[PDB]
Amino acid sequence: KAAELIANSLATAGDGLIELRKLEAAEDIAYQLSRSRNITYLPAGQSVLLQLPQ
Amino acid sequence: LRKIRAAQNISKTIATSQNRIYLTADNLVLNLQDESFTRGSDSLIKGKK
Repeated sequence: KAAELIANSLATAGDGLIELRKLEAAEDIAYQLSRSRNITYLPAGQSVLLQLPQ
Repeated sequence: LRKIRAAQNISKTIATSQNRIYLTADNLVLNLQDESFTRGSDSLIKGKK
């Protein structure tokens, strides 16, 4: 039914409608397949306690 | 559209995958040394009356 609706709205919306829906969908497909990423640290502590001699 | 739905699911199930690294930590260790250790002394001839 969703297909029917999309097609119907597509038709009312004309060709331009079709094109960018296709591009959004393609973009979605690309999103789903492509996703990946990572972040990392080099965990090192260290702090400085500076004391003046008196 | 049943076909499309099935395709969505198949692509979705197949597609997903990733891996990540995490590093929980925090460095908390206490080394406490109080009265105990040694310095040094030289050599001197001493004598008390």
